[PDB]
Amino acid sequence: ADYTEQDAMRVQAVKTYIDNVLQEGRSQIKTTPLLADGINTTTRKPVEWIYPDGRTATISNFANQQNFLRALTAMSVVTEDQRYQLEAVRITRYFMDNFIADNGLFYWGGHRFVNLDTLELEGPQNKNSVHELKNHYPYYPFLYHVDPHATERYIKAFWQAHVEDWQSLDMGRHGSYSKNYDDKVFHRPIPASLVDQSKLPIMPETKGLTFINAGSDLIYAAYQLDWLAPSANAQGSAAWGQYLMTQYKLAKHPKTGAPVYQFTSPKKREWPPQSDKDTNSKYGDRAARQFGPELGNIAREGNVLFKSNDKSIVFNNALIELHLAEQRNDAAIREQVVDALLNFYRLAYNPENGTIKPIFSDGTSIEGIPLARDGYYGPKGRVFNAHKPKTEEYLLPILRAYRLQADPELWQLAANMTHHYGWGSLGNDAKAKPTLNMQLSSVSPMTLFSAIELYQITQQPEYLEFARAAADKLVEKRFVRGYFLANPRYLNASIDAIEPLALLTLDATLKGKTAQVAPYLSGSGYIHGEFAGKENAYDTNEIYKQTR
Amino acid sequence: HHHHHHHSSGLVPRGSHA
Ligand SMILES: [Mn+2]
Repeated sequence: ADYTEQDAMRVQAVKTYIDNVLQEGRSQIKTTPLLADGINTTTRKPVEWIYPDGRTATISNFANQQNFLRALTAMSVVTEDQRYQLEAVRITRYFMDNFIADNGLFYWGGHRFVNLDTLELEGPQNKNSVHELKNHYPYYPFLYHVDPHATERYIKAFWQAHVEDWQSLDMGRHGSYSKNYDDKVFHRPIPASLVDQSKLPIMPETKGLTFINAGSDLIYAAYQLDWLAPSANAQGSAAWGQYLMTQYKLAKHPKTGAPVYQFTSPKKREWPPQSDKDTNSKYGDRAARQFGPELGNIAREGNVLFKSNDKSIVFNNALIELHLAEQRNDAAIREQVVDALLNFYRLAYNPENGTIKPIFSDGTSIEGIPLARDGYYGPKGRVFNAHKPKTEEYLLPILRAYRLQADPELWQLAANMTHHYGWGSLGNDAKAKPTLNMQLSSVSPMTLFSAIELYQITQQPEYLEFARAAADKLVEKRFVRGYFLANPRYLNASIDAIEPLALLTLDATLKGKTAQVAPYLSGSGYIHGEFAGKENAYDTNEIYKQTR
Repeated sequence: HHHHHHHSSGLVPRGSHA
């Protein structure tokens, strides 16, 4: 590309943000390489967890900063200036030198973080100081670069602490910092599948702890161990990643091929529940409780594709599986992803308006129907409407899949989605020259990642014109008081914002370096515990949605 | 634990939620 002052000014927004984070996100009380998770944009101070007793702790949670690591390494790629990547190394090396448990687990995640001012460990949730991830997708290749031994031990410790049962693959969410490390964790032999295909859509009963928003990080980690580490150190890891990934595929709906959210249901192990609102899985499968009376055998938890279950399948885990297919040059991973996306959208997508219907994996829709009773999926009277996400999240996997396997039905779905997002016309196939909307005013980071994929696909410079105009609007709307904010009324900025990565990926593409930047994988973080007066609280709301 | 909670999809209250 012929580069312009406007392109440079977007890189300078990102450089300003980085400078702000590295300054304002450092404690004045005790200065170390650690970073704050978030910055108050009025005071310029790092954000705080407030405990019920009123004590405050400044938050440093390395699980919520992986996207900032990716922006630092991206900035060194696009600028050819090594100082950004070197500062990412400095932060990372200090964290890994100091804040790993004896068993190899990091002190980070949903229920653990480091006090930025005192360097003490913090447990936002009383009596639950545990290791918790949930579609976090850490920046493994860079962590491996900084400290390969600690990164190998981490992945082995993550599997060892969260896999409760090596035959059912029940996965606990709350990993113990007292669990013993086992260097030979992946040397266990691969067991048979529990999935009996002639019984689907009914699935095997175990503890039912096989949700894809637990399985996906485990699969990702095992495959990155295989990819990154020597043979001997990584023995067994790709096989165990493959087994776990395959269990989801084996449990797909036997008539529609639609993907599922999990591959086992919870046994009814205790009785009685206190009421319909008591949704502990020990009372049995929650979908069968809430929907079973009207819907029958389809009503089991893995077959529910609404209430954001579809997002974890067709967005988060789809991006991971596509990334692994491409990394490993693995056509079987690829065809299975493509088949899953196609079979989901044939049942759920409405091409007249671009919406996604709330469905079960056999195609039964509950669109518009008030829930008949309370339960895990909502109170009685809740209504699920067909949804069209605010931004092009669901588009990105369809474009990445197309770039790997040119299926014309993926192309038709992407053209229809972009049409309803206001992009204009991609045209009838990937050889068309598109007619794109250069005044599109609702833009997001997903606009830029998607436009870049379509440029890599089609080589049509129109997509770069479109992305440049969108990126200028993105900076104009979200770069506010020196940080990136989803709404200019918000008080507190998270340093895990993805606008910087999206902006730098576009800059890389203008400089012919796209392949060199960390790919966006949809990982994100949160902290959950008791916040001031509120028992069941997330930083997402208690901090990052506060208004100035 | 000791305050029991789920980890369902859609539970963490992102700004993207309707
Ligand atoms: Mn938890």
